[PDB]
Amino acid sequence: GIIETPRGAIKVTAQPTDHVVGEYLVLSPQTVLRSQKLSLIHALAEQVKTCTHSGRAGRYAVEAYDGRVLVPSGYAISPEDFQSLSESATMVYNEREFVNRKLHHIAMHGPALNTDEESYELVRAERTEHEYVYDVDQRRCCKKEEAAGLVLVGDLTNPPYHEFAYEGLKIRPACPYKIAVIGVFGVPGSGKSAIIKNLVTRQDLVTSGKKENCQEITTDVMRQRGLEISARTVDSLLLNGCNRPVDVLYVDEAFACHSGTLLALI
Amino acid sequence: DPVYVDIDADSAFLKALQRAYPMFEVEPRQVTPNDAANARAFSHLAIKLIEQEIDPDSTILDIGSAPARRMMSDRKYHCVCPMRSAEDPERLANYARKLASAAGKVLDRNISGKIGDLQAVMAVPDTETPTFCLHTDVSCRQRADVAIYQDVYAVHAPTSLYHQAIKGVRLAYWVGFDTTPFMYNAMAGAYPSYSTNWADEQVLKAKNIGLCSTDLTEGRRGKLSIMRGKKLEPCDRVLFSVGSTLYPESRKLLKSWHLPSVFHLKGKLSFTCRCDTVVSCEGYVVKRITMSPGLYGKTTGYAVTHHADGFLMCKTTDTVDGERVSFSVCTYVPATICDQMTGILATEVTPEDAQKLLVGLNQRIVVNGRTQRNTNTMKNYMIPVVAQAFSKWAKECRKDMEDEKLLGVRERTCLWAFKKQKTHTVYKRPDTQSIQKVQAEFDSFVVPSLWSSGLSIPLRTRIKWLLSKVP
Amino acid sequence: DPVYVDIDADSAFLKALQRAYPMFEVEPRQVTPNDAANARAFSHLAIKLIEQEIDPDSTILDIGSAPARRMMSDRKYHCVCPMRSAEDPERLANYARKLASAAGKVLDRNISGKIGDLQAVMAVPDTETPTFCLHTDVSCRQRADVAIYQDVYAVHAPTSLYHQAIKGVRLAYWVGFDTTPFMYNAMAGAYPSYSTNWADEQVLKAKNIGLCSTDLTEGRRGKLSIMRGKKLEPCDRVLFSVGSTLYPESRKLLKSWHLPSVFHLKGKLSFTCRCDTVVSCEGYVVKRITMSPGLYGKTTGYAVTHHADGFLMCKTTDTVDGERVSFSVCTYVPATICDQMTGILATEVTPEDAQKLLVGLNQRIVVNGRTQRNTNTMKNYMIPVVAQAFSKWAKECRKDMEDEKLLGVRERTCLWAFKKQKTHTVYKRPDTQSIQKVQAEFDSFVVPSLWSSGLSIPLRTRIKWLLSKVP
Amino acid sequence: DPVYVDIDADSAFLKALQRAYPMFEVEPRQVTPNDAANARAFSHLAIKLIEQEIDPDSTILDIGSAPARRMMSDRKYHCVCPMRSAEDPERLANYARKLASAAGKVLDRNISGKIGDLQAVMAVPDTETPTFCLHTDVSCRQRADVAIYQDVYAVHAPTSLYHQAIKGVRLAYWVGFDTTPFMYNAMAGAYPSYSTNWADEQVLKAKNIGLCSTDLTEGRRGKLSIMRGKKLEPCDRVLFSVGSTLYPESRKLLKSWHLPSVFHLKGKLSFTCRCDTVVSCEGYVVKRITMSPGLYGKTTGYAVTHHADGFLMCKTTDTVDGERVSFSVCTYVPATICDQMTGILATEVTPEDAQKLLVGLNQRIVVNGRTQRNTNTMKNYMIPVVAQAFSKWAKECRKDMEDEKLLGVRERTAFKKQKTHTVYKRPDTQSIQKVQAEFDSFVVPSLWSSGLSIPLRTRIKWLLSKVP
Ligand SMILES: Nc1nc2c(ncn2[C@@H]2O[C@H](COP(=O)(O)OP(=O)(O)OP(=O)(O)O)[C@@H](O)[C@H]2O)c(=O)[nH]1
Ligand SMILES: Nc1nc2c(ncn2[C@@H]2O[C@H](COP(=O)(O)OP(=O)(O)OP(=O)(O)O)[C@@H](O)[C@H]2O)c(=O)[nH]1
Ligand SMILES: Nc1nc2c(ncn2[C@@H]2O[C@H](COP(=O)(O)OP(=O)(O)OP(=O)(O)O)[C@@H](O)[C@H]2O)c(=O)[nH]1
Ligand SMILES: Nc1ncnc2c1ncn2[C@@H]1O[C@H](COP(=O)(O)OP(=O)(O)OP(=O)(O)O)[C@@H](O)[C@H]1O
Ligand SMILES: Nc1ncnc2c1ncn2[C@@H]1O[C@H](COP(=O)(O)OP(=O)(O)OP(=O)(O)O)[C@@H](O)[C@H]1O
Ligand SMILES: Nc1ncnc2c1ncn2[C@@H]1O[C@H](COP(=O)(O)OP(=O)(O)OP(=O)(O)O)[C@@H](O)[C@H]1O
Ligand SMILES: [Zn+2]
Ligand SMILES: [Zn+2]
Ligand SMILES: [Zn+2]
Repeated sequence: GIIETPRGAIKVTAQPTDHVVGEYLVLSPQTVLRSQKLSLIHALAEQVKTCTHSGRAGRYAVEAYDGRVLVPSGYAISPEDFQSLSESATMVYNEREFVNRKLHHIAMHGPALNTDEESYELVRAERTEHEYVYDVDQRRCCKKEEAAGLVLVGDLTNPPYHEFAYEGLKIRPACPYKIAVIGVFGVPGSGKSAIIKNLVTRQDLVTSGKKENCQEITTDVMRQRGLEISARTVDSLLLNGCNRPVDVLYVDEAFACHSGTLLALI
Repeated sequence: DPVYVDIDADSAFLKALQRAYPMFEVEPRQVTPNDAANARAFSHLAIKLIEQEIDPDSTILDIGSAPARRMMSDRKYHCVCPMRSAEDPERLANYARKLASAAGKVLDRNISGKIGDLQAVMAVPDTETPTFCLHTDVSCRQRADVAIYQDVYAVHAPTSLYHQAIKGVRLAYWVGFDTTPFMYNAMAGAYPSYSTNWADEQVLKAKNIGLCSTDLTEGRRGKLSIMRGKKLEPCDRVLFSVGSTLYPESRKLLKSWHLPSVFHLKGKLSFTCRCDTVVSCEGYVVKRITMSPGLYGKTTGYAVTHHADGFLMCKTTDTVDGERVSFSVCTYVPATICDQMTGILATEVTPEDAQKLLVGLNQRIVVNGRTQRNTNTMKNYMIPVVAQAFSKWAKECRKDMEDEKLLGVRERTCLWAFKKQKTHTVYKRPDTQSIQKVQAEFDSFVVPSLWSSGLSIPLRTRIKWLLSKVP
Repeated sequence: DPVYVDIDADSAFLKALQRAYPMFEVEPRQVTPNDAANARAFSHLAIKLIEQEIDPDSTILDIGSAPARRMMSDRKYHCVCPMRSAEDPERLANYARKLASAAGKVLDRNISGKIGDLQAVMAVPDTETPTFCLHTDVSCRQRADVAIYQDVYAVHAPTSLYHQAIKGVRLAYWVGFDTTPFMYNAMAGAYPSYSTNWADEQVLKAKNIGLCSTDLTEGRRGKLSIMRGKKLEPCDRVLFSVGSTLYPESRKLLKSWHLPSVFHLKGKLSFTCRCDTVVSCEGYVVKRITMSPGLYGKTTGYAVTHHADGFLMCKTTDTVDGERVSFSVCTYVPATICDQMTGILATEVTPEDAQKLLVGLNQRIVVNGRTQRNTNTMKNYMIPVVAQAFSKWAKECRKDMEDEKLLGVRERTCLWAFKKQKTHTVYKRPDTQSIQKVQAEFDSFVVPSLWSSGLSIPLRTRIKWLLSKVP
Repeated sequence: DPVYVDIDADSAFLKALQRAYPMFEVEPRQVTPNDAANARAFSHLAIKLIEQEIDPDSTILDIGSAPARRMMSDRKYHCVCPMRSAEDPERLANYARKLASAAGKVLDRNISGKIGDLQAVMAVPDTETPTFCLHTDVSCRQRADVAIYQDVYAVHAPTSLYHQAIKGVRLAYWVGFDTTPFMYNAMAGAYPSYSTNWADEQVLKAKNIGLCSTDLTEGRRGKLSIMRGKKLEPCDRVLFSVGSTLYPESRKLLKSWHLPSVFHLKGKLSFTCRCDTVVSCEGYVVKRITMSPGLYGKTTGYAVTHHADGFLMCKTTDTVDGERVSFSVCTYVPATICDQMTGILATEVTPEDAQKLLVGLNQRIVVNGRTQRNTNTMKNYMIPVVAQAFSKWAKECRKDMEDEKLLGVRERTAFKKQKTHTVYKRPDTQSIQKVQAEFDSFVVPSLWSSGLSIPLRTRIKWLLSKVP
């Protein structure tokens, strides 16, 4: 629909009743290009393009692949934050069906012989020791709904991590939080580790870095000084719901993660 | 509301069924690999169409029908079941067994009435019952208003219709094959869409027709017979073969159902009749006849048939029991093939060239991802005979273009006689009609006879024992 | 405002209907696979247009109509219907059954008046009522304003119109087929757009026309002839086939409806009247006639027809019952084919060459510097006859250029004999008019004809019983 | 202020119609599949132009008009409606029905006055009224200022104009077909832009013209004839066909409307008149004539026509009833086609070669897929005649250059006349003819008699009996 720009800053209203996830609008790449108002993210529209066809039948048969662009809506934010927020949400949406097509493509046609696709087999719909398993009738990932036909298993079929992020957009924040974002530079493990190790506060939670990085600080603080600091991880903190707000936040190694993801995390 | 038929999901006959019945929706559901599946699908849909246009709470006369088919219907049926056939006992026993097994499990289907009706008839063969009788068409004495025929070729159409109209019937229906090939006095023919072949009694030992059989021989230059012969003409006996089932028929009764548009029935009472065709699909037709009391209008004695597909009739040469003879064969051709052949029949073509071009137009290779399949439009075994017909037709049309006659005169001279040309092929293009001369005035229908009980005591005991249980 | 037609959603005839009726919006829905679907859509739209044009609260007369079609309408209709056809008893029974089935369901229409009207007529047949009567067109005694003839071919146009005029009728309408072919004295013809074929009775045994039937012969040199022929001219008997239904017709009554522009009706009273054409679509026309008392102006006795499509009439050689003869046929050609055919007709072209280009031109055309499919294709079974006609026309136009003659003179050889050149085809290009001489003065209308009833006791009893069903 | 015309929205006639009327804007709207849509659009626009030009305070006379279409008009009209045709009773009945139906609703166009005036004429069919009249153009005794003729070909022009002048008429208009083809004395012709064809009675049984009908049963030798004709010359009777309607005409009355620039009318009073052409579009012209008392200047007796598109006249050979004859025909050619054939006609060309070139130029031309020639510029049934004319014209032009002669002298042996078979008038060319410019015949065709019947009077009065 319409997009209003109050005095430089850009905010988007979600009045269209089309497909929307959480508080993010979904629209075709062609719509973005044909609008001078959305000229700030035209580069992403070109990139998401070259990935939109309407299938094919015959010797070389494929299925229609449609991509979409995700933008935040409803909140008055700076134009710069609009660019980064769209990139993070759009990438996750395009990632999920890329795997979904790959599993669906193997089912209808024959798996390649000189490849690794033999790790995916066709399994009876009754014997389903797999806790989550991919079905073909509805081309989603489902636990137990009596998938008719003959069910597929595979390596990534066991943990559906691609499917574990589609619902994450429902609770994804849109408004950036205003706070003095300071940072420590230089090769890590000199004082920045020691900031959260020897002089960390009571209410801070070590959730940053890889799961190993989350646990090392917890073992480091307890063995050296103590202070009973627990350990969550970035993946669990971002996906699962949050709790009582942290007093002071000491996230480390967040520059590996994307900026838009950090904006929603804070 | 969806109608389910026993057809394979990839059959090409499904498209033809939908265009013939645009008021329904058809979904395939196969449960048995019957050899005549296409012939039964059409019959199933025909009955559904008729019941949709018949006024409810009106009794219906069903002539020569198996009573096990009209059991679950909510209408009122009166079945006329003579016992002059070799498969009647199985139908009667099956009807009794299914009736007994259905008692007490169906709420409202008049099961109790049917049980009582069957027992009453078995006690007295001559009794009349609303839902069952053992008389014939001219012997039943039950009044109604609608009569239905289904695949009946053993009655005389004018005589049978008159007896129905006396009792007060004002509507009738007929379902069956097409009578047109028999009006042209053919020797053999085929219906390729339903896998049906028919032939004459005297050509059952041919070599290259649909229904025949022969054996190997070396050939001798001498053999004597007591029958001079010297004349090969069609007879009254014809054999039918639908799928893997044999049916003997007669030409006289088959031609009696090629009714004109308007005809009069004159006797003790007078009636005026009409005839229309409502459904036609590659050989099967459905006819509707209306009857009124009185005597109105005028008659012309003509019958009209409309061709949606090509109709061919040509002369072929074959060896019957080692002797070379010639007769005529008829068949049907799809419309798409006929339209694409218009270009090359402007010149003279040899039979070999016609056969090769027909094969190319017929067969295509279809690939679905990695699977390969061969698709055909019409049956391949009829191509050689069809290719011959086109070659002869293209030659006869050219000769008419050089020997041009004057306008409005007849050439008749050394002697006052006119020469008659030879004809070897009759070809009817799509969207073309054919007209025949038939009879329209019927006077005599008196066929008195005596009724005899067509039943046996061993059969009567078996039915009674089967219909013996506390429900 | 939308109008529904029983036509397939992918047919090519929908474009033609939209062009002929620009004041409506037509969209298709199919419920029946009728063989004459195109011929009924035109009639349905014609009645809708006529009703809109005329004002309400005006009494309308129907000449030989089915009362069941006008049951649900707002206009005041007076149905005149004698008992002279085999379909009349069926139509009356349908009208009574349908009328009694909606006694307490429809309140807007005058249902009660119609039921009482039918009963009063059934008592005594000599009663004139506002809705129903059992007289002819010259025996009814009901005064109205508008008369409608729908598909009426069995009356004399001058005599019928005069009897309507003396009762105070100012406007009339006619819906039917074009009568232009019958003024050219053709032997056979066709209307490809409506699947209609007609032929003379003397050539019903032809081989290569739309309505014929023959058999296979080997050839008999010399035949007996009790009587002598040498004459082959059209007779008064003509047979029509509209898809699948047969209709006999007469030439004299067919040609009486090709009225001139202005003519006078002078008898006991005098009137002056005109004739105009409002709608024309590939064979179907709608005519409007307005009468006025008194004598005015002068008459010229000329009739004009405007051709929006090509009209052809050629002479062909065929074989009728084994004997070679020649006669003339006529047909219609689409305008698009004619325009694209102009380039090569400047030279001499053989019939074989013309046939090949017609087949190719039937798939692709050029429009506005671009390319598309024809979408206005012609039937394939008439291409051979059309191709031959074009060749003769091209040859004849080249002999006139080589025989240049002086201006203002007419060579004559006391008697003066002049030669007549040969013509074998007549071709009327689009946007060209035909003019002919007809009669424009009629005075002899004296027909002292009595009247008699045509009903019977058995039919009267049935109608009373059907109307006895009060619920 | 847009004007709506009853034609198709994709017709090629829109471009020509808009160019002829640049003071309006034309908008299409189709409600009827009439076969003469082009002919009615021009007449509708012509009346609109005339109405706004004249003073809205004067009185207008109509000659042989239909009063039904003059109802919703803000001007003052005096309709002269005699009873001399089979169409008049229908028009009069329609006028009465419309007047009664629209009574009491539109009380702005003086409906009550018209209703009362019509009733008065019915009672006494000899009175002169401001709105209605029952005499002819000569017998009418009403004084006005402007007279309008619309599609009138049955009145002698000098006689009618003089009778209007003595009643104080100073301006006149005429709308109709072009009379140029009848000055060349042709046998048949056509107006392809309006679907109109005309022919003479002696060639009604031709084979290859626009209005004919022949037979097929033939092929014999020898037809005895009593009279020795040997003559084919045009006669008075001429038949017209517009769409699917037939109109008989006469040559003498058609040629009387080809007036010169200046002419004098002499009699009891004297006047000087001038004729001018305002609008011309492919066959229809609009002429304006002014009258002034007295005698002034001198006349020359010449008529001038300006050609915006090609005009062609040739000689053709055909068979009439089976006998081969020869006569002349005429037609019109679009300007674009004429320009593009300039280079081809430089040499001698075979008729069949010219036909192929014309077909390609007409329906097989493309530039960018936007405009082209609308893939149909000239109707296809007149190409064979046109191709024959160009071939003969080119051949005769080459012979002129091979017979070069001296300047200012002529040779007599007593001189030879060459043969001409084609007259071709290219665009931007004028033609001049000699006509009469002095008229003094004061004929008095005064035999007055009414043509109203008693039954017709009863019907008209009865329709007005009820005020609704
Ligand atoms: N020529 C001919 N064809 C028949 C006759 N009866 C049935 N048919 C056709 O044969 C086709 C297949 O027969 P079925 O439907 O199997 O017959 P059924 O009623 O199931 O019982 P059976 O005759 O014992 O097989 C039917 O569709 C009919 O069109 C007959 O009496 N004569
Ligand atoms: N030559 C001729 N054509 C007719 C006549 N009556 C109807 N037709 C045309 O043939 C077509 C056949 O009409 P149907 O589809 O059968 O419908 P119907 O006329 O209401 O009912 P029927 O009595 O069966 O004809 C009509 O649409 C007419 O255009 C007739 O009497 N003579
Ligand atoms: N040659 C000739 N053309 C006429 C005449 N009257 C009208 N026309 C032309 O015919 C064309 C078509 O109009 P018509 O179809 O006759 O209908 P109308 O003019 O609206 O009204 P009507 O005269 O009642 O038919 C008009 O544009 C006129 O230019 C006439 O008397 N003679
Ligand atoms: N006159 C009749 N009236 C009513 N039903 C009949 C009559 N004749 C036969 N039938 C029934 O129709 C069916 C045909 O019986 P038919 O004697 O023809 O058997 P058939 O010997 O196999 O010959 P066909 O193959 O031609 O049917 C039987 O079921 C029979 O009950
Ligand atoms: N003189 C008439 N006046 C009114 N209606 C008539 C007249 N003659 C016939 N009809 C009606 O024409 C309708 C059908 O035409 P007709 O009576 O000629 O039947 P037909 O013998 O089949 O000939 P056709 O093929 O021309 O219809 C009948 O319903 C009849 O009522
Ligand atoms: N002298 C006249 N004055 C006024 N109107 C006239 C005169 N003569 C004819 N008209 C009118 O011109 C119209 C054309 O009718 P006309 O007299 O020419 O006979 P027509 O044969 O019907 O037409 P036309 O001869 O032009 O083809 C009529 O309405 C007529 O009233
Ligand atoms: Zn019975
Ligand atoms: Zn009546
Ligand atoms: Zn006057």
